Amino acid sequence: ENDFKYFDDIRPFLDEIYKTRERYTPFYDDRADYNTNSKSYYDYISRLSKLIEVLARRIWDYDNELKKRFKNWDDLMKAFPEQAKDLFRGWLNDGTIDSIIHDEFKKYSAGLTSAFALFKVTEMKQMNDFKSEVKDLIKDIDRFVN
Amino acid sequence: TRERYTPFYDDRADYNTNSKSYYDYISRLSKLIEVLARRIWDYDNELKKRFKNWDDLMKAFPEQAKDLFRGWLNDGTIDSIIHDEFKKYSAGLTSAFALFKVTEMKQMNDFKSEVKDLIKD
Amino acid sequence: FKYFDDIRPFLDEIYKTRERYTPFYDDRADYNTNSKSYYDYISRLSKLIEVLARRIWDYDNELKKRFKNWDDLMKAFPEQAKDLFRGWLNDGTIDSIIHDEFKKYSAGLTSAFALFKVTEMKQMNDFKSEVKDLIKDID
Amino acid sequence: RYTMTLYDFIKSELIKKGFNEFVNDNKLTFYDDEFQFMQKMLKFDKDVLAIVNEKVFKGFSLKDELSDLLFKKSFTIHFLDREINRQTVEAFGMQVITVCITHEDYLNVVYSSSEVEKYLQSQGFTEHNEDTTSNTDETSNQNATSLDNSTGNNTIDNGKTVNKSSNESNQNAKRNQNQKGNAKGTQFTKQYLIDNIDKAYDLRKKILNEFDKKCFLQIW
Amino acid sequence: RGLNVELSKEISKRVVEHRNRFKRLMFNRYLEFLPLLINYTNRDTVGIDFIQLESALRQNINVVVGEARNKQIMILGYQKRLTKEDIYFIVPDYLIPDDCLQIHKLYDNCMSGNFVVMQNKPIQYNSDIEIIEHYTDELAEVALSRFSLIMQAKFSKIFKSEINDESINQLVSEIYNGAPFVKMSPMFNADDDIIDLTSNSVIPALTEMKREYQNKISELSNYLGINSLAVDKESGVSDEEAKSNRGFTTSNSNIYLKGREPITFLSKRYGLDIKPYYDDETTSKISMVDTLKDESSDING
Amino acid sequence: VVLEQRIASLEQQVTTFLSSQMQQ
Amino acid sequence: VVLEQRIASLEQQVTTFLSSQMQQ
Amino acid sequence: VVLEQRIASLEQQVTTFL
Amino acid sequence: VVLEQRIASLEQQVTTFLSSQMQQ
Amino acid sequence: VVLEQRIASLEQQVTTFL
Repeated sequence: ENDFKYFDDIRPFLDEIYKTRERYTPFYDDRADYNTNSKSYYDYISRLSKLIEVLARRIWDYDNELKKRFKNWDDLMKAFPEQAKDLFRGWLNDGTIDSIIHDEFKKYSAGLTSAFALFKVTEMKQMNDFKSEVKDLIKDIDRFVN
Repeated sequence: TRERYTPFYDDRADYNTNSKSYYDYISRLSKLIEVLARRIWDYDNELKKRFKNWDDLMKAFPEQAKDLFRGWLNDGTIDSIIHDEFKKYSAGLTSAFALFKVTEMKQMNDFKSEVKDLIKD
Repeated sequence: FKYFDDIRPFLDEIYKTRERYTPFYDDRADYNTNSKSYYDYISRLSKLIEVLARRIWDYDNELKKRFKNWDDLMKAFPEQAKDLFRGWLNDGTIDSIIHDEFKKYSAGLTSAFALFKVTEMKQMNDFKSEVKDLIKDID
Repeated sequence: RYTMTLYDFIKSELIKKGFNEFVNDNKLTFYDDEFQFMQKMLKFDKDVLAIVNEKVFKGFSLKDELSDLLFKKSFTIHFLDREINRQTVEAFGMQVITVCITHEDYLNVVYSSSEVEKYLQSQGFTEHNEDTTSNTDETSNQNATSLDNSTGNNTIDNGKTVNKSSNESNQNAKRNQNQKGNAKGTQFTKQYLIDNIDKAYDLRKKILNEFDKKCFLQIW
Repeated sequence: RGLNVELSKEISKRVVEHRNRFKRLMFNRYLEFLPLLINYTNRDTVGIDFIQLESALRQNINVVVGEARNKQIMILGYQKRLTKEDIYFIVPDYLIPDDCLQIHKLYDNCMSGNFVVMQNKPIQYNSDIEIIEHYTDELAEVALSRFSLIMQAKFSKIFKSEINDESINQLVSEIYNGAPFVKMSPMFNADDDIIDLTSNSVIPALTEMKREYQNKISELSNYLGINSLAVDKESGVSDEEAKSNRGFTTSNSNIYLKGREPITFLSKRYGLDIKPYYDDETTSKISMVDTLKDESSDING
Repeated sequence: VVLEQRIASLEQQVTTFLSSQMQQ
Repeated sequence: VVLEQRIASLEQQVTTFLSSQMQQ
Repeated sequence: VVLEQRIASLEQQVTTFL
Repeated sequence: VVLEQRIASLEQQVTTFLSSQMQQ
Repeated sequence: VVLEQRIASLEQQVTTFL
């Protein structure tokens, strides 16, 4: 398309300074002695003074940053036995599995659940029999009145 | 020759030197670099002592790692891992057994109610 | 690179001047007013304010080195904790784990359900003694 | 020695604000007197007044609003094709301070002497009296009378009266004359000496060339 | 065409043009002359164009005069380590010795084969093309001040009257036509009414400025040896009138002569007389008063 | 007289050629 | 006289050039 | 003699020929 | 005289040097 | 003379050199 004339509206103001840039000497004059005042020593230590104080404070307050950075060293030191025992309880999880868990605790699961569930089944059959033998005398003798 | 100040520019640095002259400000700035140089020296005096302390621990670390690990809190951790999720089939099991016994006893209370027809007279 | 150098041969460097013979009547200093002395003094004084900031870089480069050495040693540490635990398993201190795992917990569960079951049986004997007596009373 | 002028300033700043003098609407308007800038500065309309009061007098107005137009006119048409002194516009702020004196006698110069007077006057006044008199007075008399009648028995009588009469009187009297005054004099005497106009010939001259002394390039 | 003239302070550019052109002119004139002062018993028997020698000496290149075919053509020559051979650059074409050359200074007095080098100045410290730049700017601005002083030394007689045709008929028929006895009204009409602008603050200033120009010429002059010295010895005006300090101007004249001393070293070799004299002569009256031999009448007339 | 000069010229010619190859 | 000195100078130069040409 | 001088220049020319 | 002895001696030394040690 | 004799000896040396 014929779009993007942003390189193009600069053109009448880019030939303009090229016109009035170097064709000046028939149109102007060289006189009148303009004074130039440029920056004595006080502006030089201006340029240096803010620059030194902005790092003078930023090395004066290095102590609190460094105090943080050798505080968290000791924070790591007091956090380390916790991390060591936390690392230790990680590996014995798979470690105790090979020892006793693919073993005796499966027998404890078997014996300490299935057998006592069988004892519960016998207790339910017993208590149904006790429910009956309590009901068997109430539902025969007391009915002659009612 | 013909001494010209061919740059003529703009600055961004700031100034109120609380001082009688240029001279006394030079003196103040001399005192100031002296006192923060002494601050750098007590950073050194602190920090050499800290690294005589620390790098001992980083050098003598594996001996300390064998030593502190053998402390006898280990049985407490083993009691924690037997009391861990690995036990808890038995924990929920025994709790369900207690719930079943409470279910039995409240069922006893359920068939208590068929007795009170003519308990009056 | 940690060198507490010493304190005295630095505090004389800020109060030291060579005082070379710069001739008067030359174009090195034309008007010889007292301004070029100020430039050459404050610019030569601001060397040490670069020096001690480089010393700050030395400090932080060393501390980065220190914590990096610690981090790599913590990388290496599970490779010590493993084979430490292999020392803990191939020896006879398995008698801690199997005996403290076995006896106390197994006896606790057996004695607990035995006490609970005998207490429940005593409760049922009490309950049947409650039941059988209350029906006789009418006649 | 040559720098910026002042005609060129307000010409360029007025042409920044969309105006023109040659091709203004569409017709050739170079010859038409209500469009080129020199007439807008000599008439000194609202427009040039606005641009002078914004760029030259950036934070100033005088006391009144009829004298202030007179001062800004009498400044900017004395100095059109003049000069500038301190080398940069918006940096001859020396103009604002040589404005910043209180010689604002551009309007209603009444120094045909015009002595104004005032004379306020109040007054307070109370008064009191206590006037007590007391009279005492007593009288007495005697009345030795007689008459000797005679016919042609000859009856005779004699009489006496004694009449004292005491008296007294006393009265008090108090007065209270409260009182106040007021007065408000005023004079307005004007004088007309002859030689005051000689002193009044240059009331504005010594403030107008003050700008030549302190704000404009006093060289060719 | 293109034309729009400045003002009539064009003169204030013409004044600075006179200064600038004076510095350029006096500088290059003074070195246009300076390589001919000595000329040294001019061409007794010796085939040297001495003008071409002295021009070469004042650009400080060490020329070397020797023999070519026994007749002393110039050649160019660019603790004591002796020079012998024709290692140096040689300006003539086929006249080269093609044989044993030497420097004829200290090997003996008057024996060795000739190629002697002549310095401009025996010991060289600063070039005198810098001293001629050193005074010519100072001289330039005093010539500026003289020209500026006589350019504003011009005088008018100002008539002063209310304008249109009162005093014009006065000056026409009675001043420039020279007339005495002009009659005027009593209205103060010459009671210092006509006035003169004079510049008698300028003409006492004029002569002293010319004396400053003059003795600054003389203070450049005695530096580079060119001096009025010998005639000042015979005129008895020796010191503090010619404000020159004679012991300094006979000093700086002598250094250039003993710079050209090796022409005497050459002169002792081939048996002839060459002395480096110092030219101060200007003729047709000096040559007449030194001879007054009637053959010198038929020469001049 | 003439010889005295040529004899002086040739001795310098011998001396400035002996020094070109001398041990000196 | 002086021409005889010149003739002596030229034969010496010719002998020197001949010794320059032939090795001995 | 002058004949010796003439014989010397012929020897010089013959040497320059070689 | 002795000047002839000197001129004879210098030609001998010139021949000796220019024939024996070098060509230049 | 003796100079003529030395000049004759020099031309003899030049002829022996040729």
